[PDB]
Amino acid sequence: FRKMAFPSGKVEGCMVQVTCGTTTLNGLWLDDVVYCPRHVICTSEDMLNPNYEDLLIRKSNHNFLVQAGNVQLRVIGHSMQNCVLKLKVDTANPKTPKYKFVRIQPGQTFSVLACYNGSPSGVYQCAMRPNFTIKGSFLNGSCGSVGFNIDYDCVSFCYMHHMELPTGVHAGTDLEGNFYGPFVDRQTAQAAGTDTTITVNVLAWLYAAVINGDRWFLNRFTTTLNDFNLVAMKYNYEPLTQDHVDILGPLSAQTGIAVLDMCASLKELLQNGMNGRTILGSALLEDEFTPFDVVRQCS
Amino acid sequence: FRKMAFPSGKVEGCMVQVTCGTTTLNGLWLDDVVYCPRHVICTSEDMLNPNYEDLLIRKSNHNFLVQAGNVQLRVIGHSMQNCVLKLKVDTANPKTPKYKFVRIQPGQTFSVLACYNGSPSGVYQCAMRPNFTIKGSFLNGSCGSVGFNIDYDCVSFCYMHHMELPTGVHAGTDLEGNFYGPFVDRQTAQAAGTDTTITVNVLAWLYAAVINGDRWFLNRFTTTLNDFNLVAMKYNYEPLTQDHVDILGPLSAQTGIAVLDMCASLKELLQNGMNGRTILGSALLEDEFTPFDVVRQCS
Ligand SMILES: *[C@@H](O)[C@H](C[C@@H]1CCNC1=O)NC(=O)[C@H](CC(C)C)NC(=O)O[C@H]1CC[C@H](CCC)CC1
Ligand SMILES: *[C@@H](O)[C@H](C[C@@H]1CCNC1=O)NC(=O)[C@H](CC(C)C)NC(=O)O[C@H]1CC[C@H](CCC)CC1
Repeated sequence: FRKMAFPSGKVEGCMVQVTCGTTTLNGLWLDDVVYCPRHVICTSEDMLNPNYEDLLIRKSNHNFLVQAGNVQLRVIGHSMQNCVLKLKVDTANPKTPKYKFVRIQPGQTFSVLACYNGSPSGVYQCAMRPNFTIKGSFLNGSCGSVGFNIDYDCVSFCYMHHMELPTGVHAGTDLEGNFYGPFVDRQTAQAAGTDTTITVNVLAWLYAAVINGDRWFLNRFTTTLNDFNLVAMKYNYEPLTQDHVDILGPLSAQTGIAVLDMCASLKELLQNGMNGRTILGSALLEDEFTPFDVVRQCS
Repeated sequence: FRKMAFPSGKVEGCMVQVTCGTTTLNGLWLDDVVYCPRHVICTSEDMLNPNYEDLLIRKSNHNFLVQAGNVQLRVIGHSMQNCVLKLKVDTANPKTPKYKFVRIQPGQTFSVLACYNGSPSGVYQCAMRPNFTIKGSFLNGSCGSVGFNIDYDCVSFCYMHHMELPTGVHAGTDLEGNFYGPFVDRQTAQAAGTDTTITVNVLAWLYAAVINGDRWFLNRFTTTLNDFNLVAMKYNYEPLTQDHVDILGPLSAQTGIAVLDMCASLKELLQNGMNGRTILGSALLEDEFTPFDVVRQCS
């Protein structure tokens, strides 16, 4: 049982390079539109307190250099939507996959295709944390890299990368340019607030551990939803709801372990730690696998 | 800092479905050859003790059904090379990337494109362990999935998946069909022997931790190569050689931390554990990042 990303080929064919002045970052080319972070128009001496409307007024279509491999694309229109720029180009991407834009919920996962200069470097799996940050791996030049899910043949884009927070975690927008969380695109230290653990995902992962033979943490206790949550609150775990219980139903069925029994085991793990033991090769409780992720990987 | 796989698009275009009888698994289609595990010719009542030469003699070209999406490929020749079958087909793969076959060394990493029925399901990063197993995520139907590295435009294929061992780890071949390690393709419980920790990779990861602000494990001690190795041997760590020291040179330079100083810190971690603390979000010492991986991800 592994942290697995979606195959990235459909997205690789959409990445381009966008340059305004000496600033370069990544854009996403779908149909005849290229989407990228609006701070591509900033110089280094703009990023502390940018007035994006005023900065963009000085820019014309020909100030945006868009490159797909050896080919320069011709920009024929531009507009700003929230924190993203949309550059209309004279060529529809022949590699455009079936796609949609979605705004994902906290607790859900997605794959990131980290890119530099329009070129894919690697792919990994992330969760949108309750506090609307992600724990990525991003360097200068990585903005405009995107997060996505694949649903059959269809790519659902849910994230575009914009910035780092003081804790080393990351923040960005949906593909309409609206940040996840309270963040703004300027070069200041910003607060994400308490991060809470995604309880339903921890339980999914404990189920995955059982499926994979690792079963030492199970016990002879059970609990109630209200009583577990008294312990969840204590550890900054999200409260568990009945909807979560029913989402875990299939995993509970495949293992024959009642959800509230697994909850009792989680309580003991939370209160007693792992006593140097491990679960699926980890000495920490993992919360970046959804139930759907766990079902996907054990089928 | 994240476990990151290579972008998988160039490999996605090479995966096909291979069916012999009711057995189906994955094949790799490059030029006019499809490569797949030879046990595609086995029935369930063959896999305990297969005589592959005798089984293959009963098979003709038209007994191999090869499907790339909606398209059936026509098999015009077949031969067995070690534990792989080579099916010559009447169509060269138009998506064949620049590629080569390499036999990778223990301690090196590669990306796995896990596939079922010829269709990519997900991508993750693995290491070839010292004992020539890998810790993958593979289900029935996953054989013929491949591991690879990408070097510029060129895909280096290094692994094809064949089996599970009793410890839940995995074993397979290079693309010439030669197993890594002592394993054979038959459905028996087989021994991998003691797994040792890839010391140079643990040090690379400790350097990555320093680069990423996490520095509590550093100390005021140093050591010698011989004296550390006395402690490496104890914990089933690979001995550190001067070649490893020089491989770590660049990371040592970027951090200004002498390799033998980092070794002294590792010794303390090995002898004292992590006292409930964490390193790059892990409560265990990670050994599946090479120095090159760490350089790649911090650039
Ligand atoms: C992409 O352009 C880039 C991505 C980050 C660079 C370092 N890692 C990243 O994730 N974004 C920025 O540089 C961004 C530009 C803004 C105008 C949107 N600025 C940014 O992330 O500034 C951060 C740097 C770290 C700092 C930490 C304080 C302790 C907070 C501001
Ligand atoms: C692909 O065909 C498949 C992959 C494995 C299935 C389960 N997980 C895998 O990695 N290979 C096999 O089924 C393989 C066929 C052989 C003829 C090569 N057999 C196999 O892996 O048998 C294993 C199953 C587990 C068992 C554990 C003993 C405690 C040892 C034999």
